Amino acid sequence: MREFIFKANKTITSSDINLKDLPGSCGRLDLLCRCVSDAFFLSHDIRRDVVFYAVLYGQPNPPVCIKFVGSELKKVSPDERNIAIFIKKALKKFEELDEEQRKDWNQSTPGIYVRRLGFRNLVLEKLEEGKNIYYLHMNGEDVENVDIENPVFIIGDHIGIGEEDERFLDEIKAKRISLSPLELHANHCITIIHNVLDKK
Amino acid sequence: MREFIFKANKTITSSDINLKDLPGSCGRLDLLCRCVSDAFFLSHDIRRDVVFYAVLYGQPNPPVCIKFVGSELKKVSPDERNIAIFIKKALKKFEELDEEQRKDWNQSTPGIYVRRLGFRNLVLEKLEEGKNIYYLHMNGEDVENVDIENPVFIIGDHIGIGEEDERFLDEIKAKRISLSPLELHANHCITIIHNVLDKK
Ligand SMILES: CC(O)(O)CC(C)(O)O
Repeated sequence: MREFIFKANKTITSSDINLKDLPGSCGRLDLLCRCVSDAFFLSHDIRRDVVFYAVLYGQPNPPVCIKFVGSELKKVSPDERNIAIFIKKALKKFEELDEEQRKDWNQSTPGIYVRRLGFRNLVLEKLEEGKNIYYLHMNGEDVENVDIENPVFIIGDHIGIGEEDERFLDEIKAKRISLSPLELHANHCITIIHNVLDKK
Repeated sequence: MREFIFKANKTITSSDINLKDLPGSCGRLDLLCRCVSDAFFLSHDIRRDVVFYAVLYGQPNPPVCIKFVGSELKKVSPDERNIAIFIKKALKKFEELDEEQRKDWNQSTPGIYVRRLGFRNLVLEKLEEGKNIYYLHMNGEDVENVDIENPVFIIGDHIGIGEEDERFLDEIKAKRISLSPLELHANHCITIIHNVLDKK
């Protein structure tokens, strides 16, 4: 399995979404959509061995976690508007639940689940599953050279993970990896990771 | 410089663009937008050494070529909707011109130019300019072994370049290059080639 966690610092946590302004009023929802698209889609299918987690911290009701399960996804297409609509549906589902129910993974559409869950607790749940945590940044060994097994890849947004959560990953001894000499968009990082793994 | 030619077999060639259906009624315009996005944008800036050409073959007025000049682009953002609006403006400009004027590059917005030009003639112009033509194709030589210089990269759409234009590319001895054992989306290929070149 190939798994990803993307921390979306500013992305809207309400279904009151303006599809005509995914970058602005939705808090860079466009970037999240591109990350989902690049995590899953190939020319003639979907990567059935991928799970993608988005942790949304924007207003008005953070945190919200959305889990996308590649082997189960239905009716999702690679374009931003379609993905944004599925994220809107997941937030609408979240809005229909009480806080007790929000403790669970709550299915919205096939392969898409929504839950009250923040970044650090999600990472701990993945460690409990036996996953190895790898995170991007700068100084790390290139992913091509690292022995990768049962991976969860941490991907930051434009502003980034933040100082606070950065040391947490240090403390749990998640492996630093690099992909490029340049600072790339998050979605590009996903594509490069997939390519390295595909070639192995 | 890093240059790309994307052949968009189905993409609309009028300004009658439905932003709510980039994939369908616009003829996979969403893919073209993703290719433009991935060709240019970095976390903090734009790749100023990139030129991207789109050759659009959809109805009602094909072919239309749009040249995007990285070092000149203004007000373009990486999201599909914004890029689609810039493409719509370019096609509107094209609609305002007579056929004599369409022989030229016609500026629409900063860094975006429109012209009546087909795929083979554009590649011939690039050959005359002294460029080397590389055709990104799944069964080419592994990119890591290819000595890339002064490149123009040919990228097909979902359907692909097609037999007629592949015949042409082989005749002019375009170099076939593989990026992955899997058949990827066109935009992913752009990201992979940028990474190869960035690492060099
Ligand atoms: C389109 C065409 O005329 O079929 C091309 C050729 C070379 O003449 O076959």
